[PDB]
Amino acid sequence: VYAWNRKRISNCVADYSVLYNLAPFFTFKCYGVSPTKLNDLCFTNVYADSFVIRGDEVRQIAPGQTGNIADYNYKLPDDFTGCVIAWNSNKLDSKVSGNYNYLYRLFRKSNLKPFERDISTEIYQAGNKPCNGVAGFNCYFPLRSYSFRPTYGVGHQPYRVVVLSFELLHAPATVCGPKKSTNLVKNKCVNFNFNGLK
Amino acid sequence: YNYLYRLFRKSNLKPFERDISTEIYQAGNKPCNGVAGFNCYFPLRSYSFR
Amino acid sequence: EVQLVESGGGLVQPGRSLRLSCAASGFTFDDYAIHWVRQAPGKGLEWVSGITWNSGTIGYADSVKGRFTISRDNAKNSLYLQMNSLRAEDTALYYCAKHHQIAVAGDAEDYYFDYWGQGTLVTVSSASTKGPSVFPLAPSSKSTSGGTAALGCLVKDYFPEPVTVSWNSGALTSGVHTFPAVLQSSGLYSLSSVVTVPSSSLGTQTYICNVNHKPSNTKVDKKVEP
Amino acid sequence: EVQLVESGGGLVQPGRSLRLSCAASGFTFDDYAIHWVRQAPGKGLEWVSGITWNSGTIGYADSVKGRFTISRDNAKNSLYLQMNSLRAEDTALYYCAKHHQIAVAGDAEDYYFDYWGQGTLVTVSSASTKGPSVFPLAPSSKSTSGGTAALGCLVKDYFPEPVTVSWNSGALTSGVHTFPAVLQSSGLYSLSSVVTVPSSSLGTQTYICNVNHKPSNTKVDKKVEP
Amino acid sequence: YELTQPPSVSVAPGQTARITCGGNNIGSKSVHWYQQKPGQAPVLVVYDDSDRPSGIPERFSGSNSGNTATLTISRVEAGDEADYYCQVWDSRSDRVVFGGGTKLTALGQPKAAPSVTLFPPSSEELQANKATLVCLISDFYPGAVTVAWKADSSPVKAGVETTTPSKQSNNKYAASSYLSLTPEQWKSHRSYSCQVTHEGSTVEKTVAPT
Amino acid sequence: YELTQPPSVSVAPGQTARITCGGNNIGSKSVHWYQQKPGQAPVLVVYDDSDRPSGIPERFSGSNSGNTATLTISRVEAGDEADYYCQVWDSRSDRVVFGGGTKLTALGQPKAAPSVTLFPPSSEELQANKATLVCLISDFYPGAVTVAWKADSSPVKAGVETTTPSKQSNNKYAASSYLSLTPEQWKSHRSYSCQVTHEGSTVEKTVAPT
Repeated sequence: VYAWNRKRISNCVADYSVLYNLAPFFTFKCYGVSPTKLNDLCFTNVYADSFVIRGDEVRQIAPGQTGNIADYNYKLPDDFTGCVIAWNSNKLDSKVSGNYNYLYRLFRKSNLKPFERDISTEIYQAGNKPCNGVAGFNCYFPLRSYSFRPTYGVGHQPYRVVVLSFELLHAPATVCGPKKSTNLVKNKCVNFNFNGLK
Repeated sequence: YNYLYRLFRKSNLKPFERDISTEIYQAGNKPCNGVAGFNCYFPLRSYSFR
Repeated sequence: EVQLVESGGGLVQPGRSLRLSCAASGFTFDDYAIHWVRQAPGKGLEWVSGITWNSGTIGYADSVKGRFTISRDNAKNSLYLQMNSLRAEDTALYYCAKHHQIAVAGDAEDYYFDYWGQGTLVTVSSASTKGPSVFPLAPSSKSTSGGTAALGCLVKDYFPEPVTVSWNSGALTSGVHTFPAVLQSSGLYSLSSVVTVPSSSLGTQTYICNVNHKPSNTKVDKKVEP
Repeated sequence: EVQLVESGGGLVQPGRSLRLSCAASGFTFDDYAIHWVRQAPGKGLEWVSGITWNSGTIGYADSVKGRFTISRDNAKNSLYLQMNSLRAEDTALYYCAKHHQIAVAGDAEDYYFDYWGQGTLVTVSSASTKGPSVFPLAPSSKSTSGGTAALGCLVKDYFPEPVTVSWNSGALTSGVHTFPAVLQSSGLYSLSSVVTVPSSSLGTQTYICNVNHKPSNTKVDKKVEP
Repeated sequence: YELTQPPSVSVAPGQTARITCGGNNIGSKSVHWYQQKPGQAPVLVVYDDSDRPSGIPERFSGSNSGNTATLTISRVEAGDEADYYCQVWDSRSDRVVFGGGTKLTALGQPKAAPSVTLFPPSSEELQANKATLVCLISDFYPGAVTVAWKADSSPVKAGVETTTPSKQSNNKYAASSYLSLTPEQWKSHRSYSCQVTHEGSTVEKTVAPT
Repeated sequence: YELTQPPSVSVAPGQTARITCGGNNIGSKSVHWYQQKPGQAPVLVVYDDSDRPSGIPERFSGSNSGNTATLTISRVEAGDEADYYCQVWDSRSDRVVFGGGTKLTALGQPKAAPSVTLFPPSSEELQANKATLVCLISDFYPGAVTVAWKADSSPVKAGVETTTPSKQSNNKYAASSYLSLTPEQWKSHRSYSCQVTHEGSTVEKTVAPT
């Protein structure tokens, strides 16, 4: 959740309908948009941010909602336009091969800047003490992780969470709607829409 | 998870008293009903020993 | 001597929690290890967890880690076992077994049970508890031998089966054939018993069939008449 | 083509931490997995960790869990590996290997390396870094054949061995026998090189032996004379 | 760990039985055994393959050699039929590994003719609609019995039945039967009866035709 | 997982070599191989036992059958002596299991006489106390060479020496030697020299007696 990938999409035709084809028990909460009107507006670049946050912290992944995971790992301003999907994958992620495969951070010297990654290496500092790169009192690794055993409750299973950002800058006609066809019939006087002409 | 570890409670423990409990934690205003949901989770957060 | 009475158990919905207890009596609850072991009906036993003479966890199984938490209370002489997020594969008779050795300081880890108990049927399903229905089976007048006539009860319509039948006060350990229950294709069960019931000349039992059902607590004290 | 330059590495005390980097150049750092693999001197290799094309950890070894944390940065095209609580069994050449396949969405997990690098000697001990001592080995006047005379350097008194010798600017790839170092029962090492060194008639090399040592950073530009 | 036990081992009450529990490298770790009567609580038998608890006779014995622990019981009787389990520690996983117990059954026991006991509907149920006619049978050694119902002097099996399997009780099998598919006016005519058909001879018993 | 490889496999440059990697149930998972020249970076060889990368000749081949993956190299030459490793995935543990590589050495190569090169102490060191007299030798195929020092025309071995083992360099072994136990007044008399004793004939070379 502290080191999240950011994929940059290019000119294409995004079909926002396969999002609800995966395994059940998945959220589709949007902010500022709607899935019914998703394929109506035009966006230049869409960014996908994948992270493995789980538990009762998906509700606080929203503009103006702090918490314990969206406080020093991911911050969203009050302008987010996208839909978050948090389907649960408790079949290929939770395994006994390794419990520290995923990571998780904690409090820092300051709050994270919205939409900024905080890949660090340095050890945490309590404010007044010599660390010297050792694991002692008041100097410990803030990357406190958790285990993933295939016996936990519903509130601790691996949740694959990915958010989508919708930007709108001075750009040409980029991704906007999958398509729209109506099985053209040629027998009478009827309306037509040939890619703009109405 | 052979060893355990507790967390914050509704009140501070009385000195030299054991607090063996089963009751799941309560956030203050919500129905728990013995399930693992939002604001109702097991306060016995343990750690690993590798 | 040793009386490992076990309390706590019944019908609970999948995903809930419950507390099991095992009050020890007869020995000192400071020098003997007591463990928890389940036993599925006709499908062998299975070890759950255990605690040594002092407050110490000895481990769990490969399917109960993170969900079950065992605790020991030496002051009240009772062992407790917490169960969280119960599923359909947790229906078994959880027993309360002790240990034979005194668990001296310098030895090798080798635990084997010596005293066993009775266990509590912890059923986990989506069904609901139903009230029993005791009926005074008529001791018909078919008299060929001395004790050929017999009377009993007809307990039925109950999903859980912690059934215990009494006659006068928890006594009369003579011949009483308590037939096992059977799922009548609807989840319910049926109980019945048969006694000797000799020639009735106002010199026989009190004609009482006390049936105790914990998930459906109700004291039935109905009599039986020819 | 592919230039997997690796930075970060040297002598550190047991129990400290350091940051390793591997700047990618030649390919796209968005569709190829890059892993970390160490190689003890003359004792085989050993896989440390790895990350797929996206930000994803593929696991660690059975001896680096909890201490090592790998991170991927697609913006700067560099893979980082954090090492905490280094011990005596962590002295090896950590390499930066790529992956051949493009890691399509629906496939089977099968990672095999295709492009390798050079690695950084990460030595972990209690000793301290020592300054090298370059000496202008005299090209004696023993002249029998054409290029029988040879001159070189006599680098010594250095505990770490990230030694790289240059002559003019990082060039003259001709015959230069750089003999390996040797621990002279004190932790230090000794370096030396031999060149062709033809008949000296003011038409030969500049007689310069540039020695770069990262844990003991010092630019030695001393000349060699007969 | 993982212990492997025979699913069922039968032997005549003239010789000894052979119950084994083998693993991968179980040659030094202690091997404990248990005996559980059907319905009752598990009792302790010879443990550590070198001693027995207080109360167990000399007939019970054990021996382990390399990868096989043999619980050699001598002079098996009828009262010795129970579910025998073997225990191991396996300190490598910090568990208590059990295994599928063996159902020791003394083969060659005398037969036992089951006695059927008819119980008509009670008195305080005709005012309501219960329809819980019960047909009971006594104990019997040869199991696998089929209870055939003769409702209204005719074979009626389409109704809701139970047909419970024979259970264990003092080394004697027993079962029950329930079939009252009637509209609760069971006192129609022709003596609604019950039948029990065992292997060989069958027992018959009816009730009053009212 | 755990792969087992032969510690060393030698073969004359007339036939093929047999390098195998066996496990427990490695019959379906892909088997990848690697070749690492001594000192250089590991290069890629035939992978998946069914194809080779771009650049590898047809001489390299592989095959897996049940529990054995054979890296069949054809027409082994002198330039093929390297450390060969085999790779496996073992998705059961989410790791990358390597193994002890095999040192393929082409047996039956021609001999190579080593040339000794004496380097006296430099000019800008007599003012200080360095005492780093170096005696170097050229490349040679037959390794296991003992450098005998002749200090002051007499066998002196009690001093601090190095005696580095022969390393690999373009398929030719080479080493060095350091012994300057002198009080730094090495220009005493009798031509402090150096000797190299190979298997068979030995090479001698001294310096100026000053």
